[PDB]
Amino acid sequence: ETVPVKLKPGMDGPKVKQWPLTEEKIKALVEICTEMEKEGKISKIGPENPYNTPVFAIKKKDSTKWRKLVDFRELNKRTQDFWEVQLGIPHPAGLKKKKSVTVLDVGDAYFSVPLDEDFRKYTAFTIPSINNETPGIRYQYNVLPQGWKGSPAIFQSSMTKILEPFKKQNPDIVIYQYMDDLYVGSDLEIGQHRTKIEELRQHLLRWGLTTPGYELHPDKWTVQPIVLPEKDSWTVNDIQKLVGKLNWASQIYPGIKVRQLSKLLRGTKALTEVIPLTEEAELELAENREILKEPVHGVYYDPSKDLIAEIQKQGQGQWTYQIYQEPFKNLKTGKYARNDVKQLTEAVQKITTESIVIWGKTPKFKLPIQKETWETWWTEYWQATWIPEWEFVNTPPLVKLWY
Amino acid sequence: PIETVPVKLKPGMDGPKVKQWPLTEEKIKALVEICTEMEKEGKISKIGPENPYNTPVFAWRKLVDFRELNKRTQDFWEVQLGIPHPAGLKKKKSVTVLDVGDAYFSVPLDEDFRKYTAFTIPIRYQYNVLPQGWKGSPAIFQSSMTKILEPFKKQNPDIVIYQYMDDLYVGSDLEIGQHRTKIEELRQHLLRWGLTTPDKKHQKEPPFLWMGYELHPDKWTVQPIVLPEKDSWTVNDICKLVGKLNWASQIYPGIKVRQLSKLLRGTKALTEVIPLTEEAELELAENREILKEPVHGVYYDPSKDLIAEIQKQGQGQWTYQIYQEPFKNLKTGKYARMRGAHTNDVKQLTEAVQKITTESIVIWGKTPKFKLPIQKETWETWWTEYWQATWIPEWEFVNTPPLVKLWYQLEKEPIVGAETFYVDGAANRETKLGKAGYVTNKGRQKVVPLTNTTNQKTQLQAIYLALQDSGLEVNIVTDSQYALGIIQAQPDKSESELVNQIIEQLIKKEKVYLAWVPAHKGIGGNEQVDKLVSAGIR
RNA sequence: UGGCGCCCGAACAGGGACUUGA
Ligand SMILES: CCCCCCCCO[C@@H]1O[C@H](CO)[C@@H](O)[C@H](O)[C@H]1O
Ligand SMILES: [Mg+2]
Repeated sequence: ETVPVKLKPGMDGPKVKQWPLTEEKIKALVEICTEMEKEGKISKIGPENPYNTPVFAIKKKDSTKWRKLVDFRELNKRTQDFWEVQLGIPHPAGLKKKKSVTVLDVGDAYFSVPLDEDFRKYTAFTIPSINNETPGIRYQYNVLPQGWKGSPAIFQSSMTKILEPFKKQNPDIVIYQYMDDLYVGSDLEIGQHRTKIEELRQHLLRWGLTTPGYELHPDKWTVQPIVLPEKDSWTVNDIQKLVGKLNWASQIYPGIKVRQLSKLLRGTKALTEVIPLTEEAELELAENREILKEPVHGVYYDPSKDLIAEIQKQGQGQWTYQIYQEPFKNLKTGKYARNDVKQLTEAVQKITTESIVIWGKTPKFKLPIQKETWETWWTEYWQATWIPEWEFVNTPPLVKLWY
Repeated sequence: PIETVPVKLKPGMDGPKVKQWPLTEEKIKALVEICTEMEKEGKISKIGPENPYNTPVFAWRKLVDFRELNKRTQDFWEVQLGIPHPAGLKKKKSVTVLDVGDAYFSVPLDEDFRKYTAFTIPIRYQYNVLPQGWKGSPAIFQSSMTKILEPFKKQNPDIVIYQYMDDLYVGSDLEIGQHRTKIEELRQHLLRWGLTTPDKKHQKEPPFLWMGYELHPDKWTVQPIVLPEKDSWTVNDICKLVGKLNWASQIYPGIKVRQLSKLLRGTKALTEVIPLTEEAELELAENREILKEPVHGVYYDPSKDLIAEIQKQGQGQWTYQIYQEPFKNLKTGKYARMRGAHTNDVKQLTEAVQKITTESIVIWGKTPKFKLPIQKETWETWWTEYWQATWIPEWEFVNTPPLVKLWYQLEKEPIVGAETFYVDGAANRETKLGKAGYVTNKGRQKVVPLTNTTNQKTQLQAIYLALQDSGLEVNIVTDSQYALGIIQAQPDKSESELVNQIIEQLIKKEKVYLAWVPAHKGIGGNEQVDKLVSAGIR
């Protein structure tokens, strides 16, 4: 039998409007949805279904075939209770300590489990049409949809049975699926890790489960600490830029002081005037430098609170990001190095993958991009089977001074 | 024989009970005759005792009102929020338009939901078909007609059918005779489901006066836009004019609407005569000259490539033409939106490009090739030096006079041998007056009293004062993140006169370095200028 | 009486930058 699913009390299913899609994406969606309907995975619905979740088409990594990407973010929010409390998937704290972490895709196995009859209504999506020529094609899921956070919650009972022989045969390999992927971490040589991943793929194929950003190395992940300029000659402009940077950083590191550095900017001086740092000023600068290299002390992950990711466009293809739950409490600060939209999409996907590997939870992204440009072009470079919750903000001019 | 859509009331709710409107003497006879006619047609049935509901009906036709029932019924998901654009229609050799007589009345209504549509007159009738004006009638009719057309659409891939509210746009690349045969086949198929359509000598020929457009066999346009040539202009007249020439802007190029819309700022009465500004009069004359000659659009050709060319016409105004062959453009348009209080030409061009991209994807499902009046070097500089993830798709430079460029750039490092200006501004919230001033490493000072000003305005005034009082090269040090961000955005035009003065003075300056220092940290000259402008405010 | 496109106005919420007082 199916697993009954109920939305949060007093809350109604998603009614998110479908973003316009291109002709090729619409054709790909039409063909794949016709195939799915023939296979019974989805069914056509009438107008009596007020719920809708936007559906996009993407091309997965190293693949030319199109893939459907239903944006179940609203449905995920509305099933939060169900899929987090009563069928939650524990996150292994040792996945981030593994030399290699490969990311398999196992969402095709969800289509073997029927969806709750009373919940299929909310898993409703529309394929748009060009120029509103014809009404959008409305579909509805008859099986556990990909991208819904309750699909892994319902399928984990089967997944544990599938993986039990594998895990017993080698208990040193950490497996963890978040929504549709299967993060497999091990401390083996990349050749041996690939061999064991092939063995796991054969194991999944034996148990019916199918499987085709992909290989991760959380062992070689380091934070991007704040670095002060290292100059032999200091100008008034340089010293006051340093003082501003340290004053901002003091909101993060209580031990940062600017007293002796600010004591150098005593009078009204030219920005190009060269000021030789005093003994006290040099010592305090050294102390600030030593305080800054180490990570902040007292910042701990709170599973109750949502993760927030801020990204700054540093220019020249370089991006800096910070992951935090409270302001000035960065859990992780890093840098992404390579088209601004493509680079931002790649940065967002990498940051989300790191967040999944570390805390098993995607963050909320404050994207330094105009909202229309992102909603227009993000699907042109997206390759993940999941979609993180994002908002669009205007990066302060002085916050781009993370490097 | 059309399969009905299962509909139900909202959870924990029952059909409305609304008394009849005040009409029982004159329109009563017409309503009774209409009800009897519908009952004979079978679309209306009589149920008196077992239908404890009612709706407010008021007529001649019978415009039954379902305002209460609309909010008592489970919501639907309408998809045709917009309307098809003629530019998006495919150029078909032969086109026929079929109107569906009695569109809703041919679609039955759910048996369980029939009672809730009680129809009582001073008798108790109930709808057997989709009621007019009901919230669920449009979606249900659209779904039923899609289901009906699916067997025909699949069996006739060549025939393209666009369904509007009650109109069938049937296009085919077949010869006139074959197209007529297919149209008769479609009419018979619809009649098999009870949807009656006109015959050969009942069909409407082109042009098709549809939704403000004039659809011709091989071109499209709008109905003639006869603007009112009057002397006085009320806010109602200005709104009507703006709407009329906004409709024309999609085909007529060069249409400007900024001064006319600006005339609608602060207006309260719908009849207040407006003193049409000289700029507004000139813009209206330009629009009249544009509208003097007819302009027609062409239909979409998927075999050709979709080109979009944008032109800058000043005052933050952009016009674009989307075409596939030169001098024959599918549709035109304008982008005059001012996103944010401050902007420059490059950001506005990026916003216009994004708007055109979304518009084209909506109409044609594909982004167009962009022909922009901006040099590749200018765009490279902007988007490399800009803090946003701005990006425009494949575009080509067009050497038109009004080229898009950046009128000034801020130095990345302090200017050697220039003068440093430490600018600050303090505003008294209570009195609303403040001060702005500057101090210089050379030893100069100046404080200019302000009035009816805020802290941000005082900071901007201080920066403007420093720019005025400095040579061609100036280092300006400010403690205001607000002004720093505004200036670093490199705006070209602004909604604030002070910011426009700052912009023009920056354009005058050959080199301008703008530094930021935290306030109240005792940083050299910042504290001095704060003490200067803090006497009357702090 | 309802939807769509545009414009004005208001209240909400939040995402930020500042002034003063306690
Ligand atoms: C684009 C999808 C709909 C196109 C067909 C619209 C119906 C045809 O247009 C019709 O033209 C007539 C005069 O010719 C007018 O009297 C009607 O009001 C109008 O509906
Ligand atoms: Mg100040």
